[PDB]
Amino acid sequence: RRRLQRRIAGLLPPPARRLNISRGSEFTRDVRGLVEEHAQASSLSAAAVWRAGLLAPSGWRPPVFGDFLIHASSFNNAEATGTPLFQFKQSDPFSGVDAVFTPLSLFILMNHGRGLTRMANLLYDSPATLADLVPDFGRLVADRRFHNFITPVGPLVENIKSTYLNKITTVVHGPVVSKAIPRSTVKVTVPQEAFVDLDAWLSQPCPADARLYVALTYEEAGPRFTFFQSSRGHCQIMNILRIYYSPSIMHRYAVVQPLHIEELTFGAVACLGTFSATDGWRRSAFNYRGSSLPVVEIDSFYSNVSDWEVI
Amino acid sequence: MDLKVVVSLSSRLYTDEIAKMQQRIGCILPLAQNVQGLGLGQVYSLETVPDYVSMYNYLSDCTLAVLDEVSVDSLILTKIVPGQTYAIKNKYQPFFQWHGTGSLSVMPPVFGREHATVKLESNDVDIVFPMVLPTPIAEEVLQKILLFNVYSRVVMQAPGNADMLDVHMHLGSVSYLGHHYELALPALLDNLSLYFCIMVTLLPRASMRLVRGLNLFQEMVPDEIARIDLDDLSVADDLSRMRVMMTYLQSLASLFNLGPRLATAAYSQETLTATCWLR
Amino acid sequence: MDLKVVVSLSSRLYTDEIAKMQQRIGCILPLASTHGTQNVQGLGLGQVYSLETVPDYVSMYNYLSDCTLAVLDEVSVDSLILTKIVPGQTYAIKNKYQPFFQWHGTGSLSVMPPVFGREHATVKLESNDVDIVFPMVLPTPIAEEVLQKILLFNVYSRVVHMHLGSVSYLGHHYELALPEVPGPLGLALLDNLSLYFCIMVTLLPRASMRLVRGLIRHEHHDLLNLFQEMVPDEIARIDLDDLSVADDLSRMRVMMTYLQSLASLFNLGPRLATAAYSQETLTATCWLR
Amino acid sequence: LSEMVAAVSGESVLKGVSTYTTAKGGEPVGGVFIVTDNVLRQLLTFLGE
Amino acid sequence: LFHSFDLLVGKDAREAGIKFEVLLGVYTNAIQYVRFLETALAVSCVNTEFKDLSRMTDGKIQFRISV
Amino acid sequence: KFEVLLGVYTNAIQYVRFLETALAVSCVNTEFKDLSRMTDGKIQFRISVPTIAHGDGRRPSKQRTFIVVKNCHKHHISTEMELSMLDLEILHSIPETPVEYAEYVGAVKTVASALQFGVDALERGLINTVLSVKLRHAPPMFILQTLA
Repeated sequence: RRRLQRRIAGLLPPPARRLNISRGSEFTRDVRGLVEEHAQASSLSAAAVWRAGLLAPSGWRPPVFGDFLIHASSFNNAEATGTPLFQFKQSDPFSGVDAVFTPLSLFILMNHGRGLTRMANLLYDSPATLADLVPDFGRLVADRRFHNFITPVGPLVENIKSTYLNKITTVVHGPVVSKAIPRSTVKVTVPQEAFVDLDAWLSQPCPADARLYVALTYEEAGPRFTFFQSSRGHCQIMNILRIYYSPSIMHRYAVVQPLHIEELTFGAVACLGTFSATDGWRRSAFNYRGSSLPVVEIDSFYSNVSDWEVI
Repeated sequence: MDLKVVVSLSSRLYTDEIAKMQQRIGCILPLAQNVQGLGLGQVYSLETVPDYVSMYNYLSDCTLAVLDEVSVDSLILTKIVPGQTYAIKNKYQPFFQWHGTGSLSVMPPVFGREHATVKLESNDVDIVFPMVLPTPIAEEVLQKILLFNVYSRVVMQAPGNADMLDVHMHLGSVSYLGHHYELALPALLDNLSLYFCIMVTLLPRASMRLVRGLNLFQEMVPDEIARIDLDDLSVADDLSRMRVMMTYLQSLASLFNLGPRLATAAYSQETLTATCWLR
Repeated sequence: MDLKVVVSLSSRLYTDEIAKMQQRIGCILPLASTHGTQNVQGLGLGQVYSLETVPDYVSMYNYLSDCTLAVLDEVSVDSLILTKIVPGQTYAIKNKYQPFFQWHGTGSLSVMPPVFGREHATVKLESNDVDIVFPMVLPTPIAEEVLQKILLFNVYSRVVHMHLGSVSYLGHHYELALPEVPGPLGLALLDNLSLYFCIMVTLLPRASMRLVRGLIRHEHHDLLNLFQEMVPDEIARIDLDDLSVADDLSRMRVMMTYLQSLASLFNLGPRLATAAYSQETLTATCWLR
Repeated sequence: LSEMVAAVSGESVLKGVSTYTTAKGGEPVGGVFIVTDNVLRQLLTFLGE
Repeated sequence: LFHSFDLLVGKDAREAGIKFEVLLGVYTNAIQYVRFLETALAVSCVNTEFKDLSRMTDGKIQFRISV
Repeated sequence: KFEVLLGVYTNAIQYVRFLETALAVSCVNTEFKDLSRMTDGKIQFRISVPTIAHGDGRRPSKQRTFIVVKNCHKHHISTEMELSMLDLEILHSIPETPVEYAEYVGAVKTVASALQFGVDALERGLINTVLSVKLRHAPPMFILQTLA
């Protein structure tokens, strides 16, 4: 109880300042306390950094979390924390299982039917069960409605282990942080060969933040997943990716039949979240028991998933 | 912050009015404080013609509010901010399941005025709440009421080309995530339909002016029935046609942006609510 | 959270410049960086809108989309202080712009390139060789028709043009300057519109032509006044087909996605969602939409 | 009888001291079995003591 | 505190007891209590304390008007 | 007039401790005060297996030795204790009027009851999770009747 009282008493909001306008002698000591509060909450000392931890409840927002109920064979325990997960829409109304995908188990949903592929098939060796999770991949990519049945649910922050019927928790909206109050930062892990920086392909104003966009795109061999990092807005990166998708407008020209509406859409772009632009993405390497793939490490993520907008 | 907004009810509410306001307590509604223009009820009044586009522009202009508590004289409600979230519920009599959909659209209720309303006999106003529904259902009901308005006005003018049962078989039901709903298809929705009609009529000459602005690359992709219009038209008529067409195109594009698009995270089907923020 | 930029001058601001900047307090200014202390050479919209080159407004729209926005609260000697605009805070923005559009409807505002001219919002610093131009803040119903006039002048340079050159409002008509050439990125937006139209012309429906034919020959609405009682022949040769529902339903789904993509293309520049505008105090409590 | 005492005894508000003790054992008295006189005669040849 | 709630709730303060749970505001109406002497139509009437009205059984009072 | 309205309250609580129940017979409890920093646990048994020298020619098990490990199971116990800030801001003050001495100690009796229902909830959750550890590593009796 003494430990609990000493822990609650430090983690308490400071009381609001009163100015008794009515009385005379109380107003003087209250504005005395007011200037003694400002003078120790502004100057260079340890008092002004002591004041920042009280948080005075607009600036800080506890995020929302998504409790998802998944199968253990459709997931892997050995993955990193900050993997952006992609929930699949289920046709049955009372289902109970929300089939999510890490980018590697979704990369084996990409390639099985046609670096990243090595660690992908090292993490998810048998793809028949993962092709049995989705009821239709080839027809749904044939009519190109796969982008709306796949919704992103933000990066994983807590994975409680279970041998059957695993349960994961992702931040769907808000500042990406862990769930356990022994506090740590959830660094968003993105594999590098799917990650491209848009200034690199662009080859002048400083923003506030540099956002991260996923773009499920419909290449003619199969689907493709590419994580786009842009300092610009959403309706600006639609135009910028219209510039980037140069041979797609030639392919949609060279499939000249217009009544076949399948090749008239080329993927869709969804905004995942906002990390800071003054601190860029860090490169890192993620190791399995045998292999190591280079992985983009992204810190200070604020997840806010947007709709898929058609290129 | 302090966000509790109260509205000024003139007359005290009776028991059935309390029950009907309690029945839909979790839903959202716009805002203009006056109880007269409290929501969408001044467009859905008997005073004006129920025009869709002015209703949409009023719904996208003014702010929204989710109400928390109801009383005999007060209506506790919090308006919407872009900062934080509110827990909202699906309490609409056309029931659409919010199973796992990350987006919610706020549109005027096209399923009839009586379906989403509360009629206050004692007061001065009859309030309505807009439709909060998942966005593939939203664009699907926009398709199946727009094309039904077109295919209905066509068979009112000439019933020799199409069939009413043929359009009522498909254009009266939406099917999203295995749920099969029926559409109450009965005036309404005529100005939006004729706006779309004017757009797709003047879009041939619009595309011709655009491809003549900057050659056979963009002239191959029209088909032969889609290419031929003669090169004789007055300057003022062409300019006014292009200006009015592009005005209706911009309004129609921002209108098929479905307004205030809400986003949800955790839909709990046991309690029928989801954590909802403004996006 | 301190949200306050102190943009500092190198040289001394003269008294007439202090009066001209004190006349503009509360107006939107776009910044180069989001940090606490900046320089003037980089404040405002002048780095993209210069006197030496042609007024190209589409790159100014993407500049206003990308970079941050700030309101001007305090101007003094050697320094002028700005307040940034973040989501989650309500800001007071006063109407100090020279083509006066009255915000009576409390509609959503829009931040514009200075299409009406530079020299009324050019406000000039003779301390240091820089020109601060203030972006036009105005409601989006005016903004869509100004953007369509910008986009339509370039295609109607070839073939009455005073109607497209000026703006339409309820009370007054104001003159906005059009260039003879839009620029590279305006031509890119016109090119993307031309490709969108030349693709979507074949994905137009067939049933609404029967509506417009029977409505022209039957009942004149106020909206049916543009045709001057005339129908072309392209409508007829696409009405030599019979109507079905399946291909039209797939075509209307791809028409929904294409109209959403056009909504993405036309929506340029920042928009501000106003709440509780005061006409007598002439300021508006706004936040970023 | 023990099943009745177990099914009656649960949570109850407004508690206090051990009231109504006995004199021989000094144990607090849990409840009271209001019975008829024939059942009172029978519960002292069955229970016996 | 202005009552005797000691045996009702119990002796222990951690198990049971009293707690301030609402501060209700009531408004007692102020009523003017009038008297016959405080009111001002006592000017008209010279009022006396007879204290036993059964002692006067004759209803008629003899007036001796001297001119 | 503003009548202060008193209301009765009963902390319907039985104080259970883990060391007062007989479930702690089956546990060796230690108080590792910084377990929120431990990321893994280990315990190694090195079991030296003897053998029997035999007369007939057999391939002998030359000094077998098993080294096994057991990693610790780590599970957290979390309660959520609310505390109204109307009752909190009158704790930092001082009473000087009987209405403030009526409501200040009435807030003390609420926050102390919220603290002694937060420790009790953790003790009950500790007993519950010790019992759940015991039940998860409990094979049934019809299997252990012959496997043991």
